[PDB]
Amino acid sequence: SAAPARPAHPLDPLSTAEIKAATNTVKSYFAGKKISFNTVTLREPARKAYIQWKEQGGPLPPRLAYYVILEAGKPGVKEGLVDLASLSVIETRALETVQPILTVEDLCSTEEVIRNDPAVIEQCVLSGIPANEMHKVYCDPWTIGYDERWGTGKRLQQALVYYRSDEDDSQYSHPLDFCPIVDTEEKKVIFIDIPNRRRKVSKHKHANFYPKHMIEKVGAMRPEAPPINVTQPEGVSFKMTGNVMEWSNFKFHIGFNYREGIVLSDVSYNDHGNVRPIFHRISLSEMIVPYGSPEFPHQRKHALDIGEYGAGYMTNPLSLGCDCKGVIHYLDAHFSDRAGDPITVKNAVCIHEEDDGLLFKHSDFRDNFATSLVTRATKLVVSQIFTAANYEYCLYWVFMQDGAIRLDIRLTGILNTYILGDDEEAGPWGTRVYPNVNAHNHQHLFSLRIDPRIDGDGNSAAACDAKSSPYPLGSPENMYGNAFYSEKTTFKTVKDSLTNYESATGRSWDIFNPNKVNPYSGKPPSYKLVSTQCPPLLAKEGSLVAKRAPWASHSVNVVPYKDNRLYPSGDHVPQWSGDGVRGMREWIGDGSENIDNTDILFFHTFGITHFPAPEDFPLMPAEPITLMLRPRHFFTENPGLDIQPSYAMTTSEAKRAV
Amino acid sequence: SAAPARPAHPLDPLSTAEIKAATNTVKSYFAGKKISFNTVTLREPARKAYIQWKEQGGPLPPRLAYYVILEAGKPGVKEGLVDLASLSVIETRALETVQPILTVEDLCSTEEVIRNDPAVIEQCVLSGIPANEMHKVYCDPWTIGYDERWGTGKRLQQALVYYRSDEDDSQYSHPLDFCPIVDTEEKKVIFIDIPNRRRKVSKHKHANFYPKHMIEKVGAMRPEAPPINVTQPEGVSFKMTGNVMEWSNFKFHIGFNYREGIVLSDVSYNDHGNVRPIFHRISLSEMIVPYGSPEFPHQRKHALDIGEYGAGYMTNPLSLGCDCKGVIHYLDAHFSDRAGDPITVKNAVCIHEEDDGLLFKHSDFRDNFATSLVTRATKLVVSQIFTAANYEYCLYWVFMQDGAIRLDIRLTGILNTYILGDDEEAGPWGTRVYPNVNAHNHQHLFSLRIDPRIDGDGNSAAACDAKSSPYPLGSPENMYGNAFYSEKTTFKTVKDSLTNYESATGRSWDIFNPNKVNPYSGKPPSYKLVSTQCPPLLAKEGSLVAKRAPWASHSVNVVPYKDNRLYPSGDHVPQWSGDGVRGMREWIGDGSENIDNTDILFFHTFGITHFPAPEDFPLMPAEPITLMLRPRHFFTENPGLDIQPSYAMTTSEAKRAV
Ligand SMILES: [Cu+2]
Ligand SMILES: [Cu+2]
Repeated sequence: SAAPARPAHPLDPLSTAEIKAATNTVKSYFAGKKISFNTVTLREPARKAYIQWKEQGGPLPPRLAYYVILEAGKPGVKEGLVDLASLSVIETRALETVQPILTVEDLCSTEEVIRNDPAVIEQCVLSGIPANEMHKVYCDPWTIGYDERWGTGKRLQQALVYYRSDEDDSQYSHPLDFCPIVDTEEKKVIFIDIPNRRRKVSKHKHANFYPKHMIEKVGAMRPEAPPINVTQPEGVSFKMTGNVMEWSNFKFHIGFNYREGIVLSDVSYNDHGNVRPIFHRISLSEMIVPYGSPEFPHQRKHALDIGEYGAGYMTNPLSLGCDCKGVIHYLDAHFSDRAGDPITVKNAVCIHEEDDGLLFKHSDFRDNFATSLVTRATKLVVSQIFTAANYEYCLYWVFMQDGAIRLDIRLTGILNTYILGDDEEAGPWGTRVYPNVNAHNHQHLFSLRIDPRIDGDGNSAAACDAKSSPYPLGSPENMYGNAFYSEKTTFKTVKDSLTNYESATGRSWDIFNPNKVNPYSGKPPSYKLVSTQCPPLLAKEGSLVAKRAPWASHSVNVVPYKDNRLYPSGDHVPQWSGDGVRGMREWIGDGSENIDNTDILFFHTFGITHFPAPEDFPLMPAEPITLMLRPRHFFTENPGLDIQPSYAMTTSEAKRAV
Repeated sequence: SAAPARPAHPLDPLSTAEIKAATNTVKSYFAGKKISFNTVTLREPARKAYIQWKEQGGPLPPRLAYYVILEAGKPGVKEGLVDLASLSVIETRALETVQPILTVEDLCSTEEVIRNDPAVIEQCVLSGIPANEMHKVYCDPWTIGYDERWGTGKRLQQALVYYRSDEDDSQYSHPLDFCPIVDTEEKKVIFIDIPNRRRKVSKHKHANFYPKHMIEKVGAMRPEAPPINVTQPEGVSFKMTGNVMEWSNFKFHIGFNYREGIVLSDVSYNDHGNVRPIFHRISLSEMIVPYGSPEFPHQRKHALDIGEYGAGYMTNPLSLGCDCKGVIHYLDAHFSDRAGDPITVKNAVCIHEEDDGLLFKHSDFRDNFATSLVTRATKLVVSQIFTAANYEYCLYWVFMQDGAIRLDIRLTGILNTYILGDDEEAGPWGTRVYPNVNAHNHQHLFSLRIDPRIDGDGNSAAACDAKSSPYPLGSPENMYGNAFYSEKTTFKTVKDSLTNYESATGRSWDIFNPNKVNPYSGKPPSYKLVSTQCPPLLAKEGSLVAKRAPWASHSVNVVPYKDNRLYPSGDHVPQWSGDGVRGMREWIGDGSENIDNTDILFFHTFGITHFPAPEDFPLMPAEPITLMLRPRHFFTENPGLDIQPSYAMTTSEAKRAV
């Protein structure tokens, strides 16, 4: 658009018209050059500018698009900003020594390259696939991640190769032994990693999971179960105005981008007319999935899924009534493809409300529980599912009627697999999940990025450790040895914040406003992070994994806010060695900057360590991960008590029923 | 009675006729004595006798009732066994130095005692309540728990006293400062603990939570939300035959008793015709809720809710339609009252199946996720809710279609509160949640009791710790420093098993059959305990809490099986000092007995540490606790793949749809 209609809300994602305006603007600025588009996305307003606009009648922030382009024959990328109202490029630079995120188009192009490459064909034949069956060879073409033979000097993928006997097979039972290295932009194989011990393609049957396969494998499918139907005959209780949600006193903006997927902003709670801010922004900002086999070339498997592929780019169009059950409001996602044209993923986000059991209950034993009050809970769910080659990550942002917010994740999909010889032991680094199939050990780690405003600006964070009293059993201070308390360590400088979950203290963390006080308890209003799926990073200090994901070696990292501190392994993740002051390493600095009562960013590392078993193959049952942020000392009483009970009978009423 | 009709199944709880036959048998044996009934319950068959009967065409185990009685003018209790087929006492003994669980009748009787006691009246008056308002004074009459002034020589309750301005008030905003001590059997106050600092009754309004109260307090209730309706128009997929459940290949017996509440037995999975045992029995066997204020008499707050009141005794009659939503199968519970007559709690257990989101999913990026399979999960839920004076514990046993079993607990109800002076500081041992109300710190700890038979008899247990390779970064064995593995420590003797959850290793525990092997992975079939809500016991070694709950000081305790090893703080819990070799302390012994490849009992300590906040008051929002037991190396592939997908499109089908 010329200029584009500006959005309803400054945090709305770029419309398809805005995306096209941005790419036309960039094409014109680079006229006479052959360029392609890697990223065209909203450059969100500065936090100050946004808050000022929202709450102080301030300036309208300009509507800006951030782009990343490649140019034929030039190394690295160029990036910059387009001002949409004037259709001009206002910032631009060349970054010749980085590589960018891999788009779906980029994942889709590698198969034709390797199928037609003579050296790859030769390895296929050595592996036992005839030269004329190349259409049966497939690959998951990961970023090379990091290989010290090339650095960032070419843009590279590593084709993890597999074989299908029929196109409807699940290929993951038949990995091949070798790994071609592909120059993404030149479209050619530059190298093939070949193991010292060769293992030829498995001769077993594929391990398949569609109904036609299972009928052959186990005799029959189970009959259809009788349905469980879920209806909202009088509609839903939430209200959307564009991307702005209001539900059970919560209000917030639902955003979305190519990289983070869902981005929740401007989150507040309406406390009987007093609208109290909670978070300025919350999202997942990066991931790392480090594998645990030391043998070459498997050190290159440590995918930073968000930075290297994108939870937006990889997001699934969710299916009419299957992925999301019940009455659903959907949002579409819009990106640019390599030619500069907008592409849409329909039904990328689903939004709906679901039963969530009991909110609270109490009954009196005195009349045999006749005196009783029970109130049911409803939750609001904002969700997407993304597919990073083999993996499926189901992400659910959950708002609850006690004022808590939960992130739930379910891992499913398929294990990454490598070939195993008939006599080869997989342990200790993997598991034989099927004949000739080694599924290597790995971790899934996530970096949750919280930009808080607990009851307003000026916040701090703290570790909370349960501790026995230091006074011994038998002392006047602790006669019976039962005394215990919560030790709160307020983080003063960045260094103080660098903390891990500790089972020995049941560690939680507070994000609080030290400028306010709860009139009952005397404590600051807070949201408490309750999170126990917090694995140590197993890779060693100084390892490639530890270097490329500096955020992952602590459960909690707290840094001063600054604009554009979104991505903790840096802006351009693929093929960075992990050497340099960028991302979280930059933001931590020398550890000395103040983080007490200021504008802060709280980054939480959480996830699981996965030791594969046969139950996970050929397709894996959902594995749950959760964390919760809970109001503590935020309210002066339970915020849900004005919700009509499902059943309520008082002591006097019970006497009147006789 | 009598001889009563035998049950459908040896593990069925005693019917009302069996309870009556038992009490008539005992009344007759003790003819001419004045006795009352504390417990009349099934004495479950020995494990060997049961398995032999079930699987080896063995002897029918005799139908037995375990009883506990008091006799007027005699200290402690008598207990024994009645053989129901012959209406006779076959075992009997006098235990003069123990006290037994408190029943609902026992709770209910105390208020009349303290309201009419001249010394209590006097303290109420000194506290600001006129002598003629005693009908407004209430108490939660806990067991004394343990007080070294009386031991077990009298049966004693401590009346935690509160004031209500109107019968419909929630009394917990108005605790009084003193604690009467009552002889349960003599029905008299024998002492009153009076604090050095007196604190008169609060003059504030009660902190109330029924709708008529909230309308006064916040102006109005929220309007009724539009409904979410759940129906199963073609019925449910599970099938009950008496107490025996079959659902999604699982089969098990649903039992129930006065103490543990729900007991799940004889749990097996049907693996395409091969019916494989998993557990012989699983239940919650004890609890402890230790409070963290060292000031006298608050050391006496550390309720062992299961052993001292009972999760069956205290269980709520459920909804119908409110506590449990949807299509429900209910079981009733039956007990004996003090006169020997059966009592019934209707709808004590609810059984139903609910949607549980996605079971699994995978799509191929190659055709933009057109090639896709999605299967929804159903869970089966077996639940109860019990109320122990102020607390509500909602217990959900959940069976899942990937073969996992979960226990989910939600804590709600009301904080236990003590009085706080106008100028008194509650911290560090509690929180001021309302004016003049101190809610003390406490933990809620639970002992899950698992009697396993993973794929048959002969089991072991182990800790599994994730560990970096011992070889350093840069070595030939760990060049890039990423290698990691699961270290499995098999417990050989009892002492080896005494282990805590460790965040540093993401500790899980395996219960496995070392006599079998998975044909793919080479590992033993196992169920893995995945449990991270595992607080350390904060009370010190040698404390009254640590002594009375020996199980609580480790996350995991594994001991040899023997008959009647149910209750880890002993058979008769109230007023035990914690000195002596009984319960878990007895079963552990000197630590040296074998627990490798034998019949074992695996006791798991889990729960939360609760630092109250005003969000919890006057009624508390549900707080979740969970643990899971997952099949690992049990199956040779994902067990749910024969369940019909909600959506499935193969690659060939996608291409044919154009
Ligand atoms: Cu995994
Ligand atoms: Cu509690």
